[PDB]
Amino acid sequence: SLDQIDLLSTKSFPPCMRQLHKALRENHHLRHGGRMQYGLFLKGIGLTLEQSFNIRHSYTPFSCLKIILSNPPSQGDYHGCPFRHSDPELLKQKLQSYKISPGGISQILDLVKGTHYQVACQKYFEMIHNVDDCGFSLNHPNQFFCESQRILNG
Amino acid sequence: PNSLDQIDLLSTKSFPPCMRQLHKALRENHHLRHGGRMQYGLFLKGIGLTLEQASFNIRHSFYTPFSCLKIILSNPPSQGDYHGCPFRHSDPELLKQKLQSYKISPGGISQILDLVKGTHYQVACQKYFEMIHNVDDCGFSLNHPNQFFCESQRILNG
Ligand code: SF4
Ligand code: SF4
Repeated sequence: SLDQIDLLSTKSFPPCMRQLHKALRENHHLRHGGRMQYGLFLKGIGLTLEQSFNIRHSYTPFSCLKIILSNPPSQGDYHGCPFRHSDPELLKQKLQSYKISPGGISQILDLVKGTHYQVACQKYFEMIHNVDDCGFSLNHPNQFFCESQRILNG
Repeated sequence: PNSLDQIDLLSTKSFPPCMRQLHKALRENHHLRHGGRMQYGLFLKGIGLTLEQASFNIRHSFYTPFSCLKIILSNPPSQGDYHGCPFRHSDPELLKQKLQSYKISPGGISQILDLVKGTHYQVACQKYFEMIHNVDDCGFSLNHPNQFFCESQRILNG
């Protein structure tokens, strides 16, 4: 059942995925663009997404620069990266729904405006995971996943 | 819980030499001893998977995973054991046959060995990473088998 990963997406998914997850639950559907981003991200974590959707243990996953550059999202479309594609004022609100302190939120917000999205994600990661220095140069959402899974089951 | 051979290929692809080695032995002998269960069991947990011995199974997860230094400087392997760092705990003659078995070329085997000679086992392992991914430079400083994992997955990813 798709819902089995609610908490997993909260805790360890990137913003770009966690949104697609939230979306899928709430609209019981996804357009093309967002089926491939979240579907192949799931693949990347050893899990399959199939249609009334379900997940089961088991095609190149999407990179933060494939997401950031190609195919920006129309309305209805819930795919793309929120550091880049989200409008800032709403971005502050999403960061706010995630219980991220204003300090971080500010810092991040500076990075977005610097067009430093991946470093912003990086900052975020530090914040949800409570680490001062994350330790890895981020370029792929599957890397966000395992770099998170490490801290959690650590 | 899928079956273990379900990640038989992933171990060649993305597990370090200490984990790839524990996989073999678990699939081959059907058991592992303590230090090999813990090393291998905890590494997998670090991935978010969970090995179980009902017949061995692994599933998703939805004790602290061992560092390179933990493994290398603590709990050396007895004969009944298949754990620890290979670059550190293997005779180099056997490492040399193990590394051949994994399809690394002479130039790779040569460099790796020199490093082992210098007692630079972790860098001996970066050589392995780069060789397996056909990269000129791994990019990071290695500290954790689990970091080797994620870094590797990231290459195969793109
Ligand atoms: S940065 Fe890369 S990973 Fe972090 S959210 Fe934007 S896309 Fe997903
Ligand atoms: S170096 Fe760290 S990773 Fe490479 S083998 Fe020895 S322990 Fe496993």
